[PDB]
Amino acid sequence: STLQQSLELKRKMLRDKQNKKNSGQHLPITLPLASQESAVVEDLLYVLVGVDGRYVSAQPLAGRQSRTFLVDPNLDLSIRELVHRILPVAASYSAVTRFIEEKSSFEYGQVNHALAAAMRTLVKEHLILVSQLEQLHRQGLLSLQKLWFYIQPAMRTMDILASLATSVDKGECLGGSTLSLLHDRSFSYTGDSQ
Amino acid sequence: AGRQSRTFLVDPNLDLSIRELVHRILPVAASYSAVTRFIEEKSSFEYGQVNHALAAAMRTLVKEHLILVSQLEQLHRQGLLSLQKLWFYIQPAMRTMDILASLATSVDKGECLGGSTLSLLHDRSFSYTGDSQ
Amino acid sequence: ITEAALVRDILYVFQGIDGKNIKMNNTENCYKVEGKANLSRSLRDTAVRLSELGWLHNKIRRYTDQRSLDRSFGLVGQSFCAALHQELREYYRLLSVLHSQLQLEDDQGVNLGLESSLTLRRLLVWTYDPKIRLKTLAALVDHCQGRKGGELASAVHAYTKTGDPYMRSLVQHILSLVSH
Amino acid sequence: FSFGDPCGDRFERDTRVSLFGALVHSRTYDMDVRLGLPPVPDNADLSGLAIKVPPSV
Repeated sequence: STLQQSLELKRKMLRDKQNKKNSGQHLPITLPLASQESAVVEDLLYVLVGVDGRYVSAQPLAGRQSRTFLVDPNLDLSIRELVHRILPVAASYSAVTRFIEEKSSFEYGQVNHALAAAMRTLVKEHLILVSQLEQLHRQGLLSLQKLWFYIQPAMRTMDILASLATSVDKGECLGGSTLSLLHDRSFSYTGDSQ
Repeated sequence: AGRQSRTFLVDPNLDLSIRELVHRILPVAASYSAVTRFIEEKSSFEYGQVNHALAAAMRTLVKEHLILVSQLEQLHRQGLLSLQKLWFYIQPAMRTMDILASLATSVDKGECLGGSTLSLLHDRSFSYTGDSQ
Repeated sequence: ITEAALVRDILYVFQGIDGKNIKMNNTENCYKVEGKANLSRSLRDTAVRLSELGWLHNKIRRYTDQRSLDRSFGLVGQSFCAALHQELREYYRLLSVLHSQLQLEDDQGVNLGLESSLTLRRLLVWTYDPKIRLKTLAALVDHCQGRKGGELASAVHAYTKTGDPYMRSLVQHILSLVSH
Repeated sequence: FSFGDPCGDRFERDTRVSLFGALVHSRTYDMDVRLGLPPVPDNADLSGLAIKVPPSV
């Protein structure tokens, strides 16, 4: 999981930065359509928290990839395709949250820790949004088309975050290399104001 | 039984989590009862001016504890008191009362009197070097 | 299993008490949900998440009990134990506040599909940052395990460099208190 | 005998209003506050769900 890679990055950053940081501060140590929709809402609300649903279960993550899910084959093809389109957002969220929670450790240095902390804060805002959508579903205010529409921006944000995480992990960017990677990513998001 | 902390019998049919919370709180009440017994006994004129003054200060602190408890009782009567809020509010009070009771029990074991009592008080004040309150 | 019973069990686990349907699994050092079939796998994962907090609470309380009795910790050790107890008191205040909010949600009785309703997912979100704080404190305790006096002071100075700004501020305050 | 009011230290103050960091988007001095989350934006079904960026202030 992204958490294991981020923790390894933390240990590496701690050693390299300690050699770099002359400052003596040591790092801290058959279902009805409505019933199918309801079951899928429960599964998605679990997947957004990284929990397998009753009808939608997560597949094991192979490498630094987004989490894959197993969907019941008996779901509507249109529903199944919408689920597979939205599930990428929850997988990206889970990977970003794991990386954020691990690399926010002092061993990763203030730059990587702050980057992970910011990712965690944005994941928290996303989770707040998702909880409000879950409430709307409990209120009956969440439709499948409304769900798809609401997750589309969340899907794009999560996909951008997952692409950034995978780029940082492939480049093993740390410190000044991490700052260079951040600059390059900021140039890569020239078309995405958010 | 003897110079032991007061023990309580709780109805066995209480929730296990509730029973454990009750048993966690009951130590504060046992300390309070022991402290009150010590204060009331050593408050006799026979105990000398130093021990009498110590008992008077303990009585003042017991009065403050009773005031707090009465306000919490009012909140419960108001329906405003939850078990977790009570536990949180009493935790610092529980620690303070436990420290005071431990000091009282140490003084009682040492039978400290006068200058020996003052030395024991100084040593206890040093024992609270880590506890600013 | 009603959601309210799970809420009660999770609030007890935050206090280190086994719930009616969630009991401490000593093998996992976490509260385990009783094997009644009707628990959702998502609900099970949420219970595990809360039991991580209960495990941290129990670890902190074990440490506090182990060190409050050790006179040999010295004035610096006593100050460190006092700081740990103070942080535990703040944590217990937070847990009490969360319990009171859950009680307010229970008292209102309405499954209001409003964004403000206390859901198990909303509870998990609201405790995520507290969970991170508690995880940081437990890792610090583990790294500081067995250290006292100047070794504790050295560990505290090392702990001031935490990357989490909230953790960094907390560790700075703890360092200042232990250095006092 | 009380958990002292975190009026003094900014770190302590934030801990208290965040309940030791438990609160995410809210701060409170009131112990009897019913915890609510921000409502779902009306455009979420229209514009999707945006990641809320904390204000720079």
